[PDB]
This record gives sequence, structure tokens and C-alpha cells, in this order.
Amino acid sequence: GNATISVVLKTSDDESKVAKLTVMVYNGEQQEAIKSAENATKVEDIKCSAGQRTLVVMANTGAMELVGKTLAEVKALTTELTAENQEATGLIMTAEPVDVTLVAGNNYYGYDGSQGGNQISQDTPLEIKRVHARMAFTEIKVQMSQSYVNKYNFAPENIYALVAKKESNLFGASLANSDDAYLTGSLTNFSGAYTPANYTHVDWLGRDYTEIGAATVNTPKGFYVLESTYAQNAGLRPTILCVKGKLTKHDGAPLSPEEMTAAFNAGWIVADNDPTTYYPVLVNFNSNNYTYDNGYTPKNKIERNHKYDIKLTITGPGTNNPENPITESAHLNVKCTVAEWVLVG
Repeated sequence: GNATISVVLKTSDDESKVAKLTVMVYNGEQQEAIKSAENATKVEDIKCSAGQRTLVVMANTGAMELVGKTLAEVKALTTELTAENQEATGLIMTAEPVDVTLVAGNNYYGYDGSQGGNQISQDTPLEIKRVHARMAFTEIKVQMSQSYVNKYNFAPENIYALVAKKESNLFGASLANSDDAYLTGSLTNFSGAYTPANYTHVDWLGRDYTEIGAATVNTPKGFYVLESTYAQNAGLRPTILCVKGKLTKHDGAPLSPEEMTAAFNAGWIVADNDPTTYYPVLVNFNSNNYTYDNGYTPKNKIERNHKYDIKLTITGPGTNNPENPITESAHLNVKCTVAEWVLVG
């Protein structure tokens, strides 16, 4: 113990906040020191020793055990999506391990130089980032095209996350990992093109949504999710944000039995006596009927630390299977605005 290191973080909807912060100091693979602080964006006066060391920084890790883990074990850590994540709790943040040289005495990472000692990354504090993303509606609007405007309307009931990847990694240039488990707020029996074999319903990936105007830029409605690469060997596995409700007559009255027969035969509603219909949006996906703001290019994946804000316009009937190929959802378009969170202090 002939050195100390102190580390300060870079600080500037429901933007990133640090509830707990842990700094680990590695001598090769072996953890030399670990120290945490609560409700702060720095950890200071960590006792260690001079030499080549690696700093690993994690925030909001809850009950995760970090003491004594090797560097390899820490870089292999995973997380699962949870109900509390949907309240923006437990939104883990990490920075990639960074290699430094500590000298005897006090060392500082990211400070302004006024402290003396050995200044590392002076005036360049450590940037940490969420591993989760958010997908949410900021508008749902019905604007039926000419063959549907005098026939149909839509009464919303719920919004859902479908084909949500259950776990991810926490470090690496891409966090999407080889586990094949997925979660949904809706049914596991759609047996569609996008339906994964390892699939579990969770109530907390659905929300009631009965007023069509509730979703706004100021009040987005959606879910937090983990990194997921859509192109898989078994088929496409896109993370989907979906609104579900009932297809109605244009003035809101219930469809007649003859109308429901036609709509069921067309694949739009669940049954000839069940006018339930779905409008799924493949998040961050490249499709002709999706546009992205300001020259952004969709990547066909969920990427960490991103907000995908979706304005959905319904222009005709939906589909009775939200895990059908996207081409079956022929009557909607999407305007998507993408942003990254920054840490606020």
C-alpha cells in the first residue's frame, strides 16, 4: 500500500444518475483494491500500490458481488432485464477497463490538477455509460388511408415489449451475448417468424394504454431493454415495441359480425369474434416505412445507452400476429428520434 488512486466521472428522459459507484484496481488479473461510494460521481483515496494497474469502474450494480473477482471474471459479468429496470432502477453503467501507471503517493484520474500528486487523464474525467437502452412511444396517432378511413378506427388497450433479450454482457465493444433467452409482455404462443424458442412471459413488459394521446415527447411510454443483435441463425429476433387494441368502426362503434369475418380472413384481427389487432414496431430497424431523424442510420440491433423515441402513425388495420414478418404490418409508419444519455451530476 504505497499509493492511492482517486477517480472522478464525467458529468454534464430520466437521464443517467449514479446511485452507487465502485472502482476496482487490478494488478494484472488480480484485484488489488476495491472501493465504493454511494450517491456520488467519484471514489477517492483508494489504497493500492505503484506500478502498472488497470482501473475498472461500474455503477448501479446492486447486489452484484465484485470483491475478489479477477479481471477476466469482471469482464465476463452479465445482467438480466428486471421489473425494477422498468422504473429506471438498477440501470448499470460501466466504462471499459483502462490501463494506467500509478506512482508512489497520491494519484488522480480525471481531476483538474490542483490536487498535486500524480495527475492521470488530467481535465478528462472518466466517461461511464448505461448498458440498457429505452424504447418508447412519443406519439401514437390514427390517420387511416382512403380505403380504411370510412371503415375502421383503433381503440388502444396495451403497449408491450416483444422479443426482448433477457441478458447481456456489461463490457466490450458490443454487449449482445450468446444467451438465447427472450422475454415478452404478451403471449409466447404466436409461433411467428420472429418468435424465439426460448421465450418467457413477464407481466412487467406490458403496460395499460387506453388513451391514444397519452404518449407525448414529454411523457414517453415504453420499456428499458438490453443489447440484442437481430440477425440470428434461427431467424430474425428483433426487439419490438408494440401497441395492441381493438379494431373498431370508423366512429368507434364495434365491428359487425360480417366486418369481423372479413377482417379475420384478411389476417388483421385475432378471431372472427375477437377484433384484437396489433401494431408492432421493430426498434432501430431498417425499413422503408421507418424514418430516422437527422441522418441517423439504423443498425438492426438494440445499442446500449440509446433512447429510441417512436412516433407511430396507424394508417389501416393491424395484424393478428405481432411476431409476423414486418411486411405483414402493412398499414403503419414510424418516425424515430434517437439520442444517447449523458451522466448528470
